[PDB]
Amino acid sequence: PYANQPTVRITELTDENVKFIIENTDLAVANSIRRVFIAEVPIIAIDWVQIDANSSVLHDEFIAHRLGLIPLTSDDIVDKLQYSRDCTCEEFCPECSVEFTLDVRCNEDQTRHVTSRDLISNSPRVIPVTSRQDDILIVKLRKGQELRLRAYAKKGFGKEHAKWNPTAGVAFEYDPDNALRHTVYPKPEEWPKSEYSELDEDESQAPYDPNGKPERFYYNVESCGSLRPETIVLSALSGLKKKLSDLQTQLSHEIQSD
Amino acid sequence: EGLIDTAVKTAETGYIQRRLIKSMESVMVKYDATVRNSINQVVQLRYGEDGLAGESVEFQNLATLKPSNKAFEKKFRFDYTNERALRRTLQEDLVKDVLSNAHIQNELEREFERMREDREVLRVIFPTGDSKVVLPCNLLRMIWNAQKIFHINPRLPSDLHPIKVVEGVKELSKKLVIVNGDDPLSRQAQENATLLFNIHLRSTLCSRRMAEEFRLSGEAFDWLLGEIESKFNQAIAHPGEMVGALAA
Amino acid sequence: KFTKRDVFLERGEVMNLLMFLSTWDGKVPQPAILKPRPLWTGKQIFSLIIPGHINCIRTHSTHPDDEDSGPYKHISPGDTKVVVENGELIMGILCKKSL
Amino acid sequence: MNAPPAFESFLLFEGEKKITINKDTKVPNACLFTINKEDHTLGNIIKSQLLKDPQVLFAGYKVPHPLEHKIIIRVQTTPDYSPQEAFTNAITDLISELSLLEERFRVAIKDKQEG
Amino acid sequence: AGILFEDIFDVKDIDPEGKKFDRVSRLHCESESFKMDLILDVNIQIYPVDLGDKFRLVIASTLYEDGTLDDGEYNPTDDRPSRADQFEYVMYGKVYRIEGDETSTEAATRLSAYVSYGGLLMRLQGDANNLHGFEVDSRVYLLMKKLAF
Amino acid sequence: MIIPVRCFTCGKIVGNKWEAYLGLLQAEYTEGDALDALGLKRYCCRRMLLAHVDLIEKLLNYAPLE
Amino acid sequence: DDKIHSRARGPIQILNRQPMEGRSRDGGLRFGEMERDCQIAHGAAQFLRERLFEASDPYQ
Amino acid sequence: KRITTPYMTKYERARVLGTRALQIAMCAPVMVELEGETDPLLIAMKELKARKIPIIIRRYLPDGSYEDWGVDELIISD
Ligand SMILES: [Zn+2]
Ligand SMILES: [Zn+2]
Repeated sequence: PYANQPTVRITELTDENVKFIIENTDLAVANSIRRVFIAEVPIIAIDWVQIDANSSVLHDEFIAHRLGLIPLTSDDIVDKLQYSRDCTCEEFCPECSVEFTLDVRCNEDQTRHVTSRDLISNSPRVIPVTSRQDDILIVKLRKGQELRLRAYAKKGFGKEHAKWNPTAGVAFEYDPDNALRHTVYPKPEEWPKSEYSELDEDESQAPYDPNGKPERFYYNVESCGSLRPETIVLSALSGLKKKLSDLQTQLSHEIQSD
Repeated sequence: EGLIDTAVKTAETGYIQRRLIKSMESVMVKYDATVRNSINQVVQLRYGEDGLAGESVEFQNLATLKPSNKAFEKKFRFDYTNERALRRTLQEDLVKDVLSNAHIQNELEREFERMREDREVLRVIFPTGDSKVVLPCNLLRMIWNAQKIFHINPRLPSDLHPIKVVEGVKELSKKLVIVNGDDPLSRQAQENATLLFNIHLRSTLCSRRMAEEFRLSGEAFDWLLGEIESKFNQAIAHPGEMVGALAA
Repeated sequence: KFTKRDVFLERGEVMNLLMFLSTWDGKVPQPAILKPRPLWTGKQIFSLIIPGHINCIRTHSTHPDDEDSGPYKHISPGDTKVVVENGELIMGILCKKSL
Repeated sequence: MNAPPAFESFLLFEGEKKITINKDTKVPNACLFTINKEDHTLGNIIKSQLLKDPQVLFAGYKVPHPLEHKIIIRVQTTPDYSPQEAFTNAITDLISELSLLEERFRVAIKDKQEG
Repeated sequence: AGILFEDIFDVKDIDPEGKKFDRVSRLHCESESFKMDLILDVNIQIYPVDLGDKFRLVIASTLYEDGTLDDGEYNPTDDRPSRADQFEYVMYGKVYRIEGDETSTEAATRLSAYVSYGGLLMRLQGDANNLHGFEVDSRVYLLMKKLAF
Repeated sequence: MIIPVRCFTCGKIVGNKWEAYLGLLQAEYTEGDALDALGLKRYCCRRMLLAHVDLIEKLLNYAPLE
Repeated sequence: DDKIHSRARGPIQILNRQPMEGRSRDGGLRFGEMERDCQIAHGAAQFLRERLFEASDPYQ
Repeated sequence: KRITTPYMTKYERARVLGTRALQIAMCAPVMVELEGETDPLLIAMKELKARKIPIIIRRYLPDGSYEDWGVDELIISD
């Protein structure tokens, strides 16, 4: 009547994605961890743009929309900043936000390519993905136009908006061989073998297994560039643990009050 | 072609419906249990020639319709000579009563004669042998529900004398009234209106079928009569219902 | 597809489906297959959805006509001839003819 | 024009409780836990963890309406084991398992880098 | 006791009219002593069975030895003795029709119990002597165990 | 009108690849090879470089001044 | 958003004192004759008279 | 010598419930103990179930005559 002892094994560690495997765990925990990977992951992003002079051809809101989708590295800044909603001051304080500025005006004859590199941030570590591969093209300006504005970044998670979605695409998969029969193939021979399939090329699918629980969940968390993959996993685990702790505290208070 | 057909239908059916609705917009069922119009002109002495709402009516079948003369005799007569069959169906304390007593035999003979008369009436009224008919109360469903509730277990000898069934049916034939009044014309109209339903009730509830296929007990039969009367009462057409608009 | 003969559910799925029942009496029905593992059946779960003690008989869309006359009338190989007693599905597959 | 904002999915409103206990009357030892501003993330793991415990006769959640941010969890244990302590134990052991999983993942990562 | 029926059987034909479903098949079995037919429907997926295999089918009204007539509800937390401990395939259903070759004068000689285990049917056709314990609208079990022989 | 910043389905950044895609297509490479040369595995992110229409050029043709 | 519309004693016409017509003019929906026939079929005379007099154009 | 049906039609039941609800909403005395509710329509329904509505229905006949039926006199359908 207690929990289990899951095991972890990393198969590929790179600076763009990680492929780890979790064994001896329930399917619900795995799916919840996935949904947390996608939705509930603190990360910094643009959420407040003040446009002062925009003579481009696109809409006034188009600039803000594109700026909202530009990732920002937050390897060691997201854990320090606090949510703007829970701040105890006025105006976007640097202790709970990061300021940006963009002032580009096409003067020469050739057309400008306003990229993310023009976003001059006040903080050193909070910069768009341009450290170490072109830069995110914002808009194109021509001789006579300009784009002056300044925006602030705040902490948020994907559940609020897609801008705070660090993971590009999580490849969640378990039981490569259709052993638990969770999916019935009308013609198994017509389907290809999964990447993690241990079954030989002769047999189409593994035989049935009545007394068998789902284990060996495969993951392929792919970072967009802002947060590192392993960092994303650690943040997700910490956030889920915090949510459970808060729920436990609320339940204890409710029981004591009754 | 299909699109053009749909367009013309969408334009013609509206006018058809409008004309149908503007011709029977004042017809209704007054509290005198009769259908009239704004000029108080009687169009039907009883709504739908019976005076029943169209919501509480289900398709049924007439067992005593389109039989064979030999089969009809061996399904609604309740032979009182084969004592072995009676012991199999009725209990020991009823076989002697149905044998010795001749009043029960005369009553059963009269019931079979009335059943034959009803069969002749159905044949002369429903030509081409159409068993599928619409009536308020689905007696088969009610009998099945009684069996499933009271746990009839149709294998053991049931305790239900045929006279009980006969008297119960006669009383239910009296309780279900449509044309109130003791006037001879009133009674004639009541018999005419509630004619098919009574024929169906008699055909389903008999002395033989009740003791061979249903095997209901006294309490079960009483509950069946109560349910039938309550459902028929609820099935009556509510006065003040705009039947003209419903028909349109 | 939920009322076919070849439908089996585990305790987790059954208890998850019962949550979406506004008239559940609060008692888990006896599984149709106790051993080697508690497995419920689609018809058994659907019985709890039927209120009261209803009794009716209906026929399935793919019901072969040459079945009532011959044997296997009350036991249909194709899982047809819907039969409901005491508001519990017993035989047949539900379709538009019955729902 | 009437689209709700994005903070109403996780943030509590003034006066709304995060969790409310309500005892059921149809069967003994059965309570429905109603959670506010949550989704399947925080109910499916608890459902499974409760399923692990043998003393829990029934366990399962639901979503009264997808647009509404609320989930009801119904738990029913043996008469000698109240559902409150069952929920508490499920949360506690789940937290312990997640912490252990995090530690194992961290050590595996630190060993993977040049090792 | 509550043993409504007890007899050994053997498989002789599976899905004669072609396997319709994918997890259920017809088992046209026969007895060895009472000479009674059997059209049991077992879950071939979890409990595979081939031709020629024998099993000890025992229709029991309850799973307890003392016979306390359980109400009927899933209560795994129970330490009481259970007859299922020596059977590899148990089911729970409710007989709904007892057909027989009855007549207007002489009692029936061969009955036919039709029981539905929530969708899985079974016809225990045979003489009318050993089927005295079957009554319409009553809960029953199966309790079958394959014989190694 | 302009290349999006991220893929609608997946979410991977694709805004910083339009110029590289055009350059690779211009040099010698074809589309089927350039897409996997840039690092686009999933087929959902490959539509952003194949389906996208570059209408910002026509808009820039209407220069306000000079 | 371009189709959603509501009304609560909005502006009235000048010829026949009845609600306006059109979402832009902030008008009410038309209670067509077919709706009247349906309401008569339901026998809800009170609701019909309310819709046709009380919330349409009261006058003494 | 009343010949109208002894059952309450749905139309009459609905109208009586509505009228009693309107009267209750206009600060009128109730005819049943309130278990802690406030909606006048619910109170009217409870009174109808308790057969204590002080209203009598006058069913007009086609000829011109009428019959006065009391709510506590005839049988209620629902
Ligand atoms: Zn601040
Ligand atoms: Zn994509």
